[PDB]
Amino acid sequence: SEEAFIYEAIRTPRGKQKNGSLHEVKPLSLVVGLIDELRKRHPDLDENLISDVILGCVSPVGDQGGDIARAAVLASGMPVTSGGVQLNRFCASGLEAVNTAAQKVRSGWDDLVLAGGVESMSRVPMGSDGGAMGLDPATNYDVMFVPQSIGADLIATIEGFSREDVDAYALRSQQKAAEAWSGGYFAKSVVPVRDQNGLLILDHDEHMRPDTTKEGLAKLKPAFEGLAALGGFDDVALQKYHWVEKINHVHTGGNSSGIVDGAALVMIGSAAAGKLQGLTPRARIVATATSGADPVIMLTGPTPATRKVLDRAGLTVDDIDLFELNEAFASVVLKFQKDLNIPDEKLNVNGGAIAMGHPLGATGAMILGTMVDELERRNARRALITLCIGGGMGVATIIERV
Amino acid sequence: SEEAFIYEAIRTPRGKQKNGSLHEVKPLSLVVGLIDELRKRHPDLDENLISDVILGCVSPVGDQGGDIARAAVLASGMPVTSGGVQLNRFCASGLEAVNTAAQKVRSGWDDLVLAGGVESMSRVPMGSDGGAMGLDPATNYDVMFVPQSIGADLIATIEGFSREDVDAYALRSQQKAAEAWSGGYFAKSVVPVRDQNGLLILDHDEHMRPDTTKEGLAKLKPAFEGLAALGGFDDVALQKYHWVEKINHVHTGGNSSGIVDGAALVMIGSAAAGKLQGLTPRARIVATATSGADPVIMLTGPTPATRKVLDRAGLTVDDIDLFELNEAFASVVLKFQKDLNIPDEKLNVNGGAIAMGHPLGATGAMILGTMVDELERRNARRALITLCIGGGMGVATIIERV
Amino acid sequence: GSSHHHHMPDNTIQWDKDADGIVTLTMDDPSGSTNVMNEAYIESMGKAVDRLVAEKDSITGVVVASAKKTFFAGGDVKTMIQARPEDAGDVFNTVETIKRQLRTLETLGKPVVAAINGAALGGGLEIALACHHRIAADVKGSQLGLPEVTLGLLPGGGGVTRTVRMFGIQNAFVSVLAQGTRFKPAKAKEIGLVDELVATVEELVPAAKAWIKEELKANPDGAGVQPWDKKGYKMPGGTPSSPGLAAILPSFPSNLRKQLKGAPMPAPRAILAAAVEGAQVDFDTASRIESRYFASLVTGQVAKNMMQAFFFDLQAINAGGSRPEGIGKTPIKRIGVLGAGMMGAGIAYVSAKAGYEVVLKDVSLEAAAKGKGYSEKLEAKALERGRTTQERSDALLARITPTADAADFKGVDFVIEAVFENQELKHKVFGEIEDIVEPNAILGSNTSTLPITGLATGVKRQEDFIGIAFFSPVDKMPLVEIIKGEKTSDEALARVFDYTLAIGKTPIVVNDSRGFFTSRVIGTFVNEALAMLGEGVEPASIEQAGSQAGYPAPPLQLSDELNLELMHKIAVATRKGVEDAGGTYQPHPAEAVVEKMIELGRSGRLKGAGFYEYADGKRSGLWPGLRETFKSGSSQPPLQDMIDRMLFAEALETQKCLDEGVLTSTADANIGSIMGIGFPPWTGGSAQFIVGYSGPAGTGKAAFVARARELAAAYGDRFLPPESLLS
Ligand SMILES: CC(C)(COP(=O)(O)OP(=O)(O)OC[C@H]1O[C@@H](n2cnc3c(N)ncnc32)[C@H](O)[C@@H]1OP(=O)(O)O)[C@@H](O)C(=O)NCCC(=O)NCCS
Ligand SMILES: CC(C)(COP(=O)(O)OP(=O)(O)OC[C@H]1O[C@@H](n2cnc3c(N)ncnc32)[C@H](O)[C@@H]1OP(=O)(O)O)[C@@H](O)C(=O)NCCC(=O)NCCS
Repeated sequence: SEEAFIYEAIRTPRGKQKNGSLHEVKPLSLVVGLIDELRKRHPDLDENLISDVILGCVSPVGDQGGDIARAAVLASGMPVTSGGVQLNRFCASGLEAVNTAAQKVRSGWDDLVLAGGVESMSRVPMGSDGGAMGLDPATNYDVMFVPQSIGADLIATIEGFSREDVDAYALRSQQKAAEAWSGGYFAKSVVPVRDQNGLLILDHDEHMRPDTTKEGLAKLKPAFEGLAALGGFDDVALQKYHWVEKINHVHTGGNSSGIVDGAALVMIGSAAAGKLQGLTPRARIVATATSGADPVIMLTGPTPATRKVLDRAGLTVDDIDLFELNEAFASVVLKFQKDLNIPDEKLNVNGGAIAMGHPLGATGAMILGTMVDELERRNARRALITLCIGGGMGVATIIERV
Repeated sequence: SEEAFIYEAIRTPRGKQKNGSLHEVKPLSLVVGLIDELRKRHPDLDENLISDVILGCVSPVGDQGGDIARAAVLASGMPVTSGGVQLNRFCASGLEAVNTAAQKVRSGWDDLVLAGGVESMSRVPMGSDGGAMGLDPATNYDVMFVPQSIGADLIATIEGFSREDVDAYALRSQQKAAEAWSGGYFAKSVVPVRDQNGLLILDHDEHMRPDTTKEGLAKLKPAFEGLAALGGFDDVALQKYHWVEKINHVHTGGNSSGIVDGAALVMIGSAAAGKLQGLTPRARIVATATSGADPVIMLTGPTPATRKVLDRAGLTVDDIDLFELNEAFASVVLKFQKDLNIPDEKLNVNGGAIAMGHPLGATGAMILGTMVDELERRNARRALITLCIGGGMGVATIIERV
Repeated sequence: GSSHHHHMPDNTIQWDKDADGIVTLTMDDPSGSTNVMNEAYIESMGKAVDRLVAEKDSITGVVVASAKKTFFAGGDVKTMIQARPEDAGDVFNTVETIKRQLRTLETLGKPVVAAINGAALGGGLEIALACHHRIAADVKGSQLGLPEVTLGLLPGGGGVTRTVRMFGIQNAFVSVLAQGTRFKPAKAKEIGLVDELVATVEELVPAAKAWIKEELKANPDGAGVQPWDKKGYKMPGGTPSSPGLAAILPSFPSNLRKQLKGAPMPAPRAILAAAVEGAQVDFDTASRIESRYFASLVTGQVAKNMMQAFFFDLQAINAGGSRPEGIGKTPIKRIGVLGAGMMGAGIAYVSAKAGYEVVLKDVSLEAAAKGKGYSEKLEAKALERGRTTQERSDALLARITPTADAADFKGVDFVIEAVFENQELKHKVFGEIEDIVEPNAILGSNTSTLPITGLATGVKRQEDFIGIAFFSPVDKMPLVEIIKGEKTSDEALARVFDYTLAIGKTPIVVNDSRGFFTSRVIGTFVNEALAMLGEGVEPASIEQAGSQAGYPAPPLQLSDELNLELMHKIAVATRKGVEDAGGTYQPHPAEAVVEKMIELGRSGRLKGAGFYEYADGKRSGLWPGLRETFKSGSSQPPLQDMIDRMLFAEALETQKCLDEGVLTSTADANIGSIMGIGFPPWTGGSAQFIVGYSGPAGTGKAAFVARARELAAAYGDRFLPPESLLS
């Protein structure tokens, strides 16, 4: 019925894990800093119309526990009627919050909703919340738990992606991300993090290594060789994939996503709420979809999820101008490209998590706003955003520029 | 556009905290046990049509961490395309999962969704996930954090509800819950928990004290007197509510909700998905709403949330046959009744959390299915379900029998 | 409803209280020579525990001792094997009652000492684990452990819950629970199963009473309190919620699935699950979780298979089931061995290690020194640095007297030939000392394929000629396949049957037939894999199907040790054996695959090239040329079809051996397939597989022939069940 439009899409810079600039900033401050930025852009915005604040978070414990979305509503001085809910669909939590907000708007029961994510991996490390799929032996043994990194090497092993093939994409991600920052592509959407006194803490994605060379990547060691050997996870993966003889471990620290801190926030609302608040729509949510695939390799979810959202919107691969898949591992992007036969020119055009980092709960909302900017910058129409999810899930979203 | 209907609504019995029957059952098993029960009712159900499994959980840590909704999809043998997402809006997480599932159906982008909740407080105690609103001094000091129990006594102090007034409602809840079990009101929706061998673990709500007397309740001590004195939370609450001289502590273990283990699950889908799967709709989701009120007393959220969902559906208080507010504390129900002038005969007609317990993440879905049964049992049409939420939030849902 | 009694048996416990107030519960089951956790024990212990609570005001300590040669040995196997899933409630209540008695004895407020005099296995050790102090007599033969996993069970009498509480999740699982390893009294004291040791059994109970008198005076506050019952208990290695253990905890089920290779053995999974789930809750709640997992195993089909094989079948073998009835025990003086190979020289090891004064001879003294050299650098170089009694290797080495053809094997009562499998060579070899050994002497032969009846014609006393087939390595393989010739006397079969028991091995009796039993049945397993490779199945899938089925080595890997040229010689010999008999030969589809591999020069590990690659004595991966040679990938059947094809081939063929009279009991078929053919232990043997099969068709013998006809309709008429199964 009522269409869902994106009015704003902002994010913080991503601070690295070791000696990072954002290590001293608690996760709640990253969300409040973005709420304050949304206030600066629309001072006349009646915040009582905002009925919900939906934040994705993958480790909702410690600094990120106790429904951090509601803590951000109260700490930022938002009206007490603005809701606040935390969700976790692993690495797609950021995009799931956007889809849920768009679906809440499309139901007519919500007018204006804030969606986003937040993840401070330097303060709240991944896996701090536990879980049965890993810590409960009965379910670990039955589901055949295999870490995502082992599934990424198995994807390169099955598809024949060599160490040079994945390092080639890793080099490209550093280049496209470096050219994106130098060209001012991110100046309007990356909100510098500042302290309570206004002093600058971080204004750029400090995980990037713009001087990356193909020779320097070949000198790195496979970061998941000891994990597969001491943990026996290679033997587990090959029992499910029995026709594969040996797993080729090709992923290192240079072709995998970075562990970083960051947060993102998007504003979604109906066309009636936009005209009532004087907001100009940037893009329209065309369709959302949730699918999945085998959880042992875990990282082949984007392919059936992308096909489903294309059928829901009644479109093909040729009808989309920009494809944005999160760069959890290099082989995931190469496999998604081979599955749907996507040209290399329209896939993660401004670099991705390999260069700028992967803040779990926030990444889905970060790359979504990244595509909103590129649609308006290139004057293109449609863009598709998808991420691979733990447990073999998949979420995809199609947006159209307005 | 597409209407959302409830096809099934089941729950487990609630096991108590001390020497409880469900203490030995991990939270994942409670959800899998309900998924298996939904399979028994519809063996010909094509589970590939199920696109999402949305579970509310307030302490998503340890046994309940790592997206337990996805763990339930994989452990129960559901298709890998069935999604799985955990959300937390405190005590309303169970109903929020239902509302989100209904809103996902109403957007047309999801056909059939499973929604519910799960909370094993005997294994994962409340507050195990941390949070900034309580553990971060800057935000604790600014928001003026006051525990929910202190806000409940302040509600009785402001509204003039005496110790006998709240103990009177507590007695009634035990009576209505005892009459509900004896009359077989819950035989069709309470699914007994069994072990892997089929042996019975629990088949009834063991927190109930059916032999409660008004004299026995008056002999109980205020369970939150030492919390307010040693913590100074009474002084904090009275700085915000300066016209109140002293807080009358009336809530004890007999007029507050019980700490129990339990899980609930509801099946929501469009009318097209019902006829395609041979499912008969039990009730239709009329409207959902999210509002809020002051977070210091925290427990006055249901009143503005109920008025909002009544305006969205274009109805009045007289148009609803059954009101179901979670019995977090006795004064919350008495205040909600005084706010909207609701007759005592149509408010929590089958007893509530004071007698049967309050499993945080699952309570919203439990009382929702409780109202689905009473609408069909009484041949009534409309029912309104709402819960008070931490941080002063409020969520309400209106359902119509089909 | 909740007591120490299960809902008129004989009493098995003797009560004794001294003036000091110390009660001595002496376990002495009248019906039997060993204390077993049966119905008589449950009622007797229930009464004694009730009396400990009633007289608690006049009791200061408890000593749990035994009157048998051993301490206590497990539970009643004959009852547990009959437990069906309909009896899950009765199983649950029974183990709950047993543990409730031990828990009451444990929380009695008084020190309880276990006087472990002999072997404490299974439920026996669980009784001692319920005590607060354990004293063991340092005597050899007193094993201690929880071997329930070997029977498809778990220590359901508190063994899982208490060892985890004592050692933590990782140590108790890896060292105690997962494999059910058994320890010597000195070794159990080292890890911490028992607390102190005594020299003699007579000094055991007085030391138990002495420890109680000292524990009451030294530690009166913590007297009779277990560590996990004290406030402030910290589990060694942490709880599942501890950050150190939670970091490595996801690797525990993966490493277990790595060791089991994906085989469907549910007991180790249930042990690990119960151990970790119990570590998250209080002791009593942990005990209950352990009971539900125990009931899950006993009512299952896999535990019935292993109890049938590793208890009933193995006990029937050692009971002389296949031994000739009514034959006396003839003595044995010297032994003559003729073999210096890996398997020939190993035969002289197990015989000299039991005291026999063997005489090895293999051509000239050079090969005999090499044959004696197999025991050298291994009899003590890799053995003296071990456990106990390494200074007694003289009697185990001075007995063996290696010589050459110069010695005529003077005064030898037992001959065990182990030369190369050559007919004409084996005839004249035994004829060199046919009239030189004792007048009454056994003439054994370690043959694998050649018919033993034809070999007997090379000697006059054919009644004393018999096949005695060992397995490499002889020091580690426990099966001995005894092949009965046409004219082999029963006195000879009885003498060889008694020899295998003194060696410590497990014998099976087999009548002379083509391929006997082990070699014939193992050939169908290997041939089934080679046929799948010719059909186009990926070689990686074939190796995984073999490992996940339960075999100790995948089939293509096994086809490299069993040289392909040697496999081809078996094929041409079986053809000439049936054609010269008048019939017509139908080649197995695996032959065309073998003939192609030998054509490429890849005969196996011996040459250094086969299905795998080999370099510097180490096995590499599969040969990359297999995918283009046999069109790997053009055939993708279900993995369970690959597994069943290999399991049913050995199951149907072992049935034919029973039909043809090759085997005389299913106990020989089960034990023979487990200890010689490598058949998966979870099946309980190649014969038990047909009566305990479980799949989409159902369970039992009727489901076996249904699945067999399904495999026959899709993979060839060779999977049709024999008429003896009554299809
Ligand atoms: C891959 C991973 C283990 C690397 O962690 P790390 O070792 O701390 O990473 P670093 O990059 O800091 O260090 C790796 C090494 O490679 C080097 N390196 C990394 N990228 C490089 C590049 N582009 N050029 C040159 N060197 C590079 C580093 O300098 C370092 O070498 P050094 O230690 O001598 O300095 C980690 O990033 C990871 O696990 N990724 C996250 C994936 C994931 O699981 N996410 C989803 C969770 S649900
Ligand atoms: C109120 C609360 C502290 C009580 O905890 P508790 O002391 O463990 O509760 P119990 O009922 O087991 O014990 C209270 C006493 O009252 C008694 N009692 C309780 N209900 C009774 C009744 N209906 N009739 C008679 N006695 C009753 C108990 O028997 C006990 O007395 P005892 O200790 O001598 O046996 C606890 O239930 C609570 O905090 N409620 C949850 C509210 C909440 O915060 N939920 C939302 C979290 S976001």
